[PDB]
Amino acid sequence: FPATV
Amino acid sequence: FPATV
Amino acid sequence: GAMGSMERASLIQKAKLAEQAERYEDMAAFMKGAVEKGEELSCEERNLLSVAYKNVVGGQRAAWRVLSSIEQKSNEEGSEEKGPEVREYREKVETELQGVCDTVLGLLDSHLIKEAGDAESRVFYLKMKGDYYRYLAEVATGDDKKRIIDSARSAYQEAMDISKKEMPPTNPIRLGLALNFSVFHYEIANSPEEAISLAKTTFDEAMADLHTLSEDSYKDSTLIMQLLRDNLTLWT
Amino acid sequence: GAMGSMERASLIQKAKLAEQAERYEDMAAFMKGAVEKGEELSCEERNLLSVAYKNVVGGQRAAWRVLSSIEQKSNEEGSEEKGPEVREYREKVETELQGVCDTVLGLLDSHLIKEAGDAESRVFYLKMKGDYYRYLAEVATGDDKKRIIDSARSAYQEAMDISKKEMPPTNPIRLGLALNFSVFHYEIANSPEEAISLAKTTFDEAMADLHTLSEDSYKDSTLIMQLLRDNLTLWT
Ligand SMILES: C=CC(C)(C)OC[C@H]1O[C@H](O[C@@H]2C3=C([C@H](C)CN4CCCCC4)C[C@H](O)[C@]3(C)/C=C3/[C@@H](COC)CC[C@@]3(C)C[C@H]2O)[C@H](O)[C@@H](O)[C@@H]1O
Ligand SMILES: C=CC(C)(C)OC[C@H]1O[C@H](O[C@@H]2C3=C([C@H](C)CN4CCCCC4)C[C@H](O)[C@]3(C)/C=C3/[C@@H](COC)CC[C@@]3(C)C[C@H]2O)[C@H](O)[C@@H](O)[C@@H]1O
Ligand SMILES: [Mg+2]
Ligand SMILES: [Mg+2]
Ligand SMILES: [Mg+2]
Ligand SMILES: [Mg+2]
Ligand SMILES: [Mg+2]
Ligand SMILES: [Mg+2]
Repeated sequence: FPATV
Repeated sequence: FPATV
Repeated sequence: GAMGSMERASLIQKAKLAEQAERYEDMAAFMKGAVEKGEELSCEERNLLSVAYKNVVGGQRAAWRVLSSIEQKSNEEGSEEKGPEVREYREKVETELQGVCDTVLGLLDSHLIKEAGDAESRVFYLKMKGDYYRYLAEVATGDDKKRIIDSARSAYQEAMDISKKEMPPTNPIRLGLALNFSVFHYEIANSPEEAISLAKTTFDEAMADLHTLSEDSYKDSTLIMQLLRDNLTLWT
Repeated sequence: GAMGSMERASLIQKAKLAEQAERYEDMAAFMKGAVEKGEELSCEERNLLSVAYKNVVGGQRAAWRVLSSIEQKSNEEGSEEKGPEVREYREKVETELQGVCDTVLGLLDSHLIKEAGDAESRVFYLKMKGDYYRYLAEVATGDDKKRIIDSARSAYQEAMDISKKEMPPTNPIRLGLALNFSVFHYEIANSPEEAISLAKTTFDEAMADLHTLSEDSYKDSTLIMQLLRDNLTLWT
């Protein structure tokens, strides 16, 4: 999965 | 802390 | 509400204790109680609200993904039928997740967003609104999927418009909004080119603004810039 | 009970799904429902029950320790008075922990222990009984502390007596019981010499029995032997 914040 | 199982 | 009898300051204090104890459900309940006192949240209080719900729904999303993976394997050719239990339990976790998203969205809609006028609060809450609609979109398959996606996009877009007008490129909230809206484009909205373009433009403009970034925000902003770079490396 | 309408086999299946998803509260609720069907648990089902509650209470214990540490620092010389909130929230976590322990102890007392006749079930449940009284002891300060400690010791002792008569020294349940009873002696009962003696005798007797240990139980038993050695290294 790609990164989120 | 010591180990338990 | 069960927090109605507790002082606002005590709710904030206990949300900080819950964070230290990694008791995120308690943290979220304390912060919901604080919001329901009717006063605007300070910058630190916004961060406590966001961290609490991000961690609650984060765990639900991880569990939902495990169960959905099992469910999809169970529906492949040659898999033995084992009955309704995987679907049922995935649905149970899903409904709980939807409930948490709905609770957050309700707090934002009453009355955090309406009263937020400064960019650092308005962008923050609109980002959260996009994030929680995005989590609803991750699990949506019925006739409401498109509406949910449109609601996420509309929140992210309003936040983006404000952030570009009112915040410097290296502001951590501006950067984090762009990171997450880029992920929305790639993973939710079937728009990988838009995701890549946004991540690249955001990263490049932040680099050119680093000579103005405060030492206090440096860790947060450089981390988010690294996450933008990580996503670009994954996507290209 | 909320699980009364679900088939026993479906409860077991969902407890296994919950374990995979690291949803230990759900796991424990499913296994409580299975126990309440009134049938004995198989060996695999006992393991699901134990893992579920061990993980639930494990998280509560970690949070309780964080909060108790804050509370004790707040009661030191020179610390600023910040009101009742740390105590209140520690008490909240503590009461929840006590509730989970009480629920487990109630399942064991009705009617898992009464119906367990084979050593591998009876020792297992008595070990659990000692463990959950031990967790109650960790937080007990009122007039009931000594009784709670005595209840833990009595359960561990009955389990120990059965295990030495009916199981080989390298049986993982026998080893784990001895590991935990040794920790009870050291950390709860102010008996470090007894803790060390038990850990050493258990370890030495298991070594001499390794030539009989099955390849299937080898990982479990050698891990527990390593934990015995780790504790002995910490204590000497
Ligand atoms: C623990 C104490 C509390 C009160 C809860 O604060 C948490 C953190 O709140 C601030 O940070 C913020 C946020 C994060 C940054 C990225 C974390 N940061 C990374 C580098 C090292 C230091 C920590 C993640 C959070 O999810 C947190 C709160 C969330 C966001 C996003 C929120 O959209 C709605 C937008 C970007 C970001 C990262 C803003 C960022 O400003 C402080 O500046 C940090 O010191 C502090 O740890
Ligand atoms: C995940 C699937 C389920 C169905 C939940 O099973 C979990 C595990 O149940 C068995 O193991 C058992 C237990 C543990 C051993 C030590 C773990 N083990 C360590 C080395 C590598 C492989 C895993 C810890 C648990 O807490 C578990 C269940 C608990 C206990 C204690 C229970 O007192 C009441 C007594 C000793 C021990 C360790 C018995 C041990 O027999 C299998 O044999 C393992 O394969 C398997 O993973
Ligand atoms: Mg007041
Ligand atoms: Mg559904
Ligand atoms: Mg553009
Ligand atoms: Mg039936
Ligand atoms: Mg108490
Ligand atoms: Mg002896």
